[PDB]
Amino acid sequence: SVHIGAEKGQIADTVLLPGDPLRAKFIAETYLENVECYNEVRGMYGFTGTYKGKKISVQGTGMGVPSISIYVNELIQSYDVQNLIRVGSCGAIRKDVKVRDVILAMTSSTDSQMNRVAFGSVDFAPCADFELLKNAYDAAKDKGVPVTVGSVFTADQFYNDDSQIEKLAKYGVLGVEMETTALYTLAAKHGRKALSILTVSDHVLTGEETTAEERQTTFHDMIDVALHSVS
Amino acid sequence: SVHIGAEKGQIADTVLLPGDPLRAKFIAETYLENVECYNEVRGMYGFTGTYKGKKISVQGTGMGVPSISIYVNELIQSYDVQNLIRVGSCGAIRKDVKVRDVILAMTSSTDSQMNRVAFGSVDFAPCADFELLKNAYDAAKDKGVPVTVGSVFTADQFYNDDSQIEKLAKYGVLGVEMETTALYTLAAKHGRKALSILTVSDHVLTGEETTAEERQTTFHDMIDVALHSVS
Amino acid sequence: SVHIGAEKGQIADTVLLPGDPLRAKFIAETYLENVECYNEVRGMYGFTGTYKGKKISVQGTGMGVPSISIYVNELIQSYDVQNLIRVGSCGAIRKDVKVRDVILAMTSSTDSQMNRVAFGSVDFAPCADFELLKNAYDAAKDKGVPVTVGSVFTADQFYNDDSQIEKLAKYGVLGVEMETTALYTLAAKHGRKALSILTVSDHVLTGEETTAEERQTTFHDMIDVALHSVS
Amino acid sequence: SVHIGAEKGQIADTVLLPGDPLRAKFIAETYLENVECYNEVRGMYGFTGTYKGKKISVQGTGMGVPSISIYVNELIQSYDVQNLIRVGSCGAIRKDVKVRDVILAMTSSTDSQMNRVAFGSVDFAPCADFELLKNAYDAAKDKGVPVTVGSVFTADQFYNDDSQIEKLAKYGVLGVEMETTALYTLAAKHGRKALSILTVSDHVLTGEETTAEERQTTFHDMIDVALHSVS
Amino acid sequence: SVHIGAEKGQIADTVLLPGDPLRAKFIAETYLENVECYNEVRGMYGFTGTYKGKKISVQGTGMGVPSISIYVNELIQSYDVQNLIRVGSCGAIRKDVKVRDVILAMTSSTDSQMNRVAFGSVDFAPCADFELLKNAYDAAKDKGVPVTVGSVFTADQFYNDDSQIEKLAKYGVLGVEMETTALYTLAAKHGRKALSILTVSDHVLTGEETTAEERQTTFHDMIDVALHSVS
Amino acid sequence: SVHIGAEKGQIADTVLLPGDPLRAKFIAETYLENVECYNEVRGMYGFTGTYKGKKISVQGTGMGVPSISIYVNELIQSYDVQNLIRVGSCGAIRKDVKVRDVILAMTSSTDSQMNRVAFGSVDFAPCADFELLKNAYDAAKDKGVPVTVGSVFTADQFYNDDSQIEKLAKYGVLGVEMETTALYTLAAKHGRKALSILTVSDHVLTGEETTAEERQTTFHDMIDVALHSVS
Ligand SMILES: Nc1nc2c(ncn2COC(CO)CO)c(=O)[nH]1
Ligand SMILES: Nc1nc2c(ncn2COC(CO)CO)c(=O)[nH]1
Ligand SMILES: Nc1nc2c(ncn2COC(CO)CO)c(=O)[nH]1
Ligand SMILES: Nc1nc2c(ncn2COC(CO)CO)c(=O)[nH]1
Ligand SMILES: Nc1nc2c(ncn2COC(CO)CO)c(=O)[nH]1
Ligand SMILES: Nc1nc2c(ncn2COC(CO)CO)c(=O)[nH]1
Ligand SMILES: [Cl-]
Ligand SMILES: [Cl-]
Ligand SMILES: [Cl-]
Ligand SMILES: [Cl-]
Ligand SMILES: [Cl-]
Ligand SMILES: [Cl-]
Ligand SMILES: [Cl-]
Ligand SMILES: [Cl-]
Ligand SMILES: [Cl-]
Ligand SMILES: [Cl-]
Ligand SMILES: [Cl-]
Ligand SMILES: [Cl-]
Ligand SMILES: [Cl-]
Ligand SMILES: [Cl-]
Ligand SMILES: [Cl-]
Ligand SMILES: [Cl-]
Ligand SMILES: [Cl-]
Ligand SMILES: [Cl-]
Ligand SMILES: [Cl-]
Ligand SMILES: [Cl-]
Ligand SMILES: [Cl-]
Ligand SMILES: [Cl-]
Ligand SMILES: [Cl-]
Ligand SMILES: [Cl-]
Ligand SMILES: [Cl-]
Ligand SMILES: [Cl-]
Ligand SMILES: [Cl-]
Ligand SMILES: [Cl-]
Ligand SMILES: [Cl-]
Ligand SMILES: [Cl-]
Repeated sequence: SVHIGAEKGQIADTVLLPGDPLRAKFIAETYLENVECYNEVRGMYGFTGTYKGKKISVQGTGMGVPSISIYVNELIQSYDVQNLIRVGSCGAIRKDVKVRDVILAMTSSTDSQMNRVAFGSVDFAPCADFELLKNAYDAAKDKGVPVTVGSVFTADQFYNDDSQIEKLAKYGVLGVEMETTALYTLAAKHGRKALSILTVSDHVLTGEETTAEERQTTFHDMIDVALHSVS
Repeated sequence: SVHIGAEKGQIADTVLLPGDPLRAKFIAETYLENVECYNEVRGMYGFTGTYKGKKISVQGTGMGVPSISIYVNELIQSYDVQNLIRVGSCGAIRKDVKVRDVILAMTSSTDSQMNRVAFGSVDFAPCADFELLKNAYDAAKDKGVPVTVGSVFTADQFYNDDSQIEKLAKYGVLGVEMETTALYTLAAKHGRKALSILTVSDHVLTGEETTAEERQTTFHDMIDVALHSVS
Repeated sequence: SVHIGAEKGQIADTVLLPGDPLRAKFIAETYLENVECYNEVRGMYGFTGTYKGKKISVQGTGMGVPSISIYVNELIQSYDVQNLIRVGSCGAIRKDVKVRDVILAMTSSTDSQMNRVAFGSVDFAPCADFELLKNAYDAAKDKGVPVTVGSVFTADQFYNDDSQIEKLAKYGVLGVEMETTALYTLAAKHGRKALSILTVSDHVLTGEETTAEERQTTFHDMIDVALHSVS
Repeated sequence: SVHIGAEKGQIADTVLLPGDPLRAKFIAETYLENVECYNEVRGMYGFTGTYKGKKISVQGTGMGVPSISIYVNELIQSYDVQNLIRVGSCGAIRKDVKVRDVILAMTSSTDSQMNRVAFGSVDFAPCADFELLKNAYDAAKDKGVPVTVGSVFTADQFYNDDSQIEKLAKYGVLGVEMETTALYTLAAKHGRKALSILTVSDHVLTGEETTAEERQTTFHDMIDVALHSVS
Repeated sequence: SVHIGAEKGQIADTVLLPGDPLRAKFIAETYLENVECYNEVRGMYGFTGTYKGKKISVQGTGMGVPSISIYVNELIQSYDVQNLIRVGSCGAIRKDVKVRDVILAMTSSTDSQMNRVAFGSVDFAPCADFELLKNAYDAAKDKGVPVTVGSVFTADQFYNDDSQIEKLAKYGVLGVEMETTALYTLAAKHGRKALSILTVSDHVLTGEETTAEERQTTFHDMIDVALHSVS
Repeated sequence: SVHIGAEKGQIADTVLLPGDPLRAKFIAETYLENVECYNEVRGMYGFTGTYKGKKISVQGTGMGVPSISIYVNELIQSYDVQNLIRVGSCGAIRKDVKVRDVILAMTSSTDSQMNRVAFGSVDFAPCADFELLKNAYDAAKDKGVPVTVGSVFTADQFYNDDSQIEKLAKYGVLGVEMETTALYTLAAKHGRKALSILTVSDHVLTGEETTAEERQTTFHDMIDVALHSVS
């Protein structure tokens, strides 16, 4: 494929999708055995290893709908990937979303035009694969990892002078990130299974930061949940 | 409220929401004990009775986003309703949606302008309450009722010369009805819990009808699932 | 047809279209002779009788563009209906619209997406049939019934947090209801004749109610005008 | 005003609005007595004279929504004009619109963004003043001038690669011109009375021309009707 | 062509495009030798003469996208015009745009729907012909005429209650006029070369007028630059 | 700043903006002296060195409007960057765009919603800084580097089922990339100077590739032009 330097069979059926390629490296090296790096193009690293004797890949996506769409399209079309699980963070937009909560996104709102380009007057609501989502939910509940299931907002502008997060929060949306709408829409368009699992980076509307320690803990929880979502 | 003739406390915390008021009557009389009719305004009947010693209401909504929005807004704002569960049907738009499947909607796409009126350039993705959805899913699985969890499309035009159901089906959408986007959006806007449980009326793209017998069976399954979704 | 249980010839060339099926019943029983009920599906009653020896039908439409569109499409396509006259109410949005005025709608604005779904960048302006409108106007003037001819707004949201009625009133729009755009657009698309005749339910921007007595009087005036609009 | 060189009281309460300033000249000189030219700015002539002892003005508008909007805004705001009557032509888009028919526009569709700029998600339907329209209709009927009352389309692009006139004709729209939406919207916004009276220039969808003789006749009919629309 | 009364070869390869036909007359008579008027239709004069022994035409366009689009389309399609140079004015929307600056428009924003009608979800950015623009820039610099190169806004509404000029100015837009988007888009669509050269009529956001003397000077500068932009 | 790990003064007044961080590294190491890497966050490298004794930075942007917007916003707001020059490639959409042409973008069209989010009904046309563009043009012409000045299209979807490149090419657009609209809009919004200089990656509509050798040559030409655009 144009943006991924891998060969046939180098990428697993299941791929974890962090935004940051240095986090892709950290995940593969920390969690997986027998790791190979299959992609270095643009420094957007992808790796394959095993977790409990099963092949798992981890591929950086970059930031924003256009970047993740490139990787997701190529993973699906050129490498026949079946399960695509974004592991990332989001800015919480509600007080009831606690700093330790792991978020499972059922769906996402967006200000991307990607779906209006396809559907015009239709509002297309992307949808997580329920099997993946339920497995992740079960894995969290089994261990006592706090988990919140709901919707997120996929933003094009990290710095948005016209942000509607205040109104989105009132409609129940949990947090803002920059990827889910693309992952969910493209996976479904191709009959593959997708899920986004997210930690909280901060509360955007209070400016209130999460601490390095909190972030480390939630990151590990997210990855543990991810490594129990297929099947 | 303007469209519902009920008094304080006449409507339960939990309301089932069929589109047809004659089905509301059928549900209450067939499934509930100690039934009172609290509303006859416009013949859009609403009833309250008990199921296993717990108060449950059943309120007809009429057809289409504008009609259900009236009832949902009044139930929430004037009667403090907490759980709102649509029980209806949809036209299946995929072969893999079988005539006997009970559909739990995680979200819905729409050609209604209701959310663009509020959000403009944002595509708002409505979201089912996961607690209700999971309870319904569990209730179906416990009994062996076939259940499919995914998205639906909320149409304004039952007869639509410009229908995009072919493309929607390719993106994984299961079926078409005329209510879910409104129920989900309005419940969330007011911090209440909503879920749509749907049977298949026909396969729209093959014209292939469901039989009266199939419809009777799936209807009963839907109601049984509904009467186990709260808690 | 899918939503109307009538047989061939049971519905007249001319159909009055109240939103409330209990008002359809009231109209037919109060004004017509030799009345039969041809439809009970969903309790959305339709009746046929005679007025001065001429067949006239009265069919409830439900509330909102999607509901009336179902009935109007089926009346036209399955029953070959020629003249379709909505008889209903609207919330007045101008002081100069008096509580006793009968409104004849020349056209309607809307926040429904129904016409953008068909036309995209075009603003489609629906148009009353001038022959029906002029007959109704003549009938009102002949008796001294106060009549105001102008435009209305067809709303999807009876409860609209983003209402533009203040600006609409400044542009001369008379009142808000939930049906006209659909009736006018669908009748014209099929080469049939349509008109909406409306009474005032209240002044929305002053909250000021109309009294039961005023409403009874204007209702009778509206029906009398309606029963003189064909020919 | 910026684009009209007239002084206080030089423009009458009633102004006829042809698109072509050379037609404004022709109308005033052919139909009115005691004519003065009050405007020569940009060669967009305006004239005032009397018809049966009553002051009448005739002001060229130029072609297209932006041009007519300039003149209409200045006539209303700077010269306190009360009645604004466009007299022009349109391309017929239906066979049933005959070459000799004088068209009275109840409303107009458009591809101009002028009303979406003001209203966003609302489709604003402009509305003729019914008093002017009815007077014009009466004047035509009194003399036996064939008259057709319905809607038109206000186009921004005389040469439009993306024209929807075929679909507009199916929805009953009579003909295409480039002014009415602006005249009707701006007059109503300012509480003034407007009407467009139109002849047929050709049948756009058959290319079939109207002859010079036909055009002369219909032009005179249009002006005669116009000079009987106020009161 | 429909709106231009000229014969084959009467219009030059290069046409200057003022909005006001009386300015077209003034330009041709003041600057060119051996002038013929080739068009008087609608009083929208067009002239051809020579400048330094080379044929040059000057054609009034009227005001607004729809009017200029008519002339530009006919000049290109019926008369094979190659170079189209608008010479007009604009209202400056920034303090840094000085009253004596001659503006060369690289591109223009708009509230016209003309390009959304063609492209839907795409924002089409019109583009000046760089060869013409560079020649004009060189001609200004050679003589010491102050010149500013940047973008303008093409407005449909000279009187716009919903104007966004304040925000446009913040994004760097220089001034507002009513033509450029159409000229640039239509010329490019047909493989011809276009440029808009503009003087400042006033500062719209300070109301501060330019004086008659300033306007005379800048007008002459604009025309001198124009008569050195081809080649 | 959130995504860039640099300290005060580590980034120059002038920054080159390749999409690929490994190309940022290649540019700085190949062309500049005394190079320091100031950013390794997300592996999106940024470097500062000197070219002919003047400080120059080179910062990877990632792919797509959302990614470049993050870097451009932080460079401007946190590091006070003055001149921002994207150096990248695009897919040519016209035969007349030759494989060796260096493209200077005057403006860009887009299917990103970023500007509709800010402006709604306005089509915002981004604009290159003419001073930078002219310097780059002069530098190319001085050496005989073939240069083409015109517009590009900024795409959100590298793989777009609904691509309009065929129509865009007919309107004169040169090529497709994924960044320019954001760079130009954000630089102008903040009063900074921007330019995109682009090579041809392939002809998208003929599939016809550029060779490795051609790409190496054009890359060097682009960088040489870039290192002569300020002043
Ligand atoms: N728009 C937004 N995105 C957030 C936020 N927090 C975490 N993310 C997700 O990370 C971004 C890159 O910084 C997308 O990959 C936030 O507050 N706002
Ligand atoms: N638009 C659509 N709606 C469907 C269909 N089947 C079942 N419903 C849901 O019932 C309607 C009323 O007939 C909404 O209340 C269908 O095929 N298409
Ligand atoms: N949106 C709106 N609709 C009105 C109003 N008054 C009368 N109607 C018309 O009745 C409704 C149902 O209540 C449509 O059938 C009003 O104030 N607002
Ligand atoms: N778009 C369009 N406009 C028409 C037509 N015929 C008559 N007009 C109205 O005249 C125009 C100028 O030529 C508007 O003033 C037609 O066929 N198409
Ligand atoms: N909308 C606008 N247009 C301006 C302005 N100044 C000069 N023009 C350009 O002239 C107009 C006609 O008056 C278009 O031909 C202004 O301030 N606003
Ligand atoms: N959409 C598109 N983008 C192109 C193309 N060629 C070069 N680019 C620019 O590179 C991309 C990443 O591959 C944006 O950074 C192309 O053909 N199509
Ligand atoms: Cl690689
Ligand atoms: Cl495996
Ligand atoms: Cl992330
Ligand atoms: Cl945002
Ligand atoms: Cl908000
Ligand atoms: Cl009641
Ligand atoms: Cl109870
Ligand atoms: Cl239903
Ligand atoms: Cl549909
Ligand atoms: Cl489709
Ligand atoms: Cl029946
Ligand atoms: Cl009869
Ligand atoms: Cl009603
Ligand atoms: Cl409203
Ligand atoms: Cl308002
Ligand atoms: Cl004058
Ligand atoms: Cl008088
Ligand atoms: Cl005309
Ligand atoms: Cl058209
Ligand atoms: Cl069409
Ligand atoms: Cl002529
Ligand atoms: Cl010559
Ligand atoms: Cl001008
Ligand atoms: Cl403006
Ligand atoms: Cl603004
Ligand atoms: Cl760093
Ligand atoms: Cl330096
Ligand atoms: Cl690139
Ligand atoms: Cl594309
Ligand atoms: Cl195309």
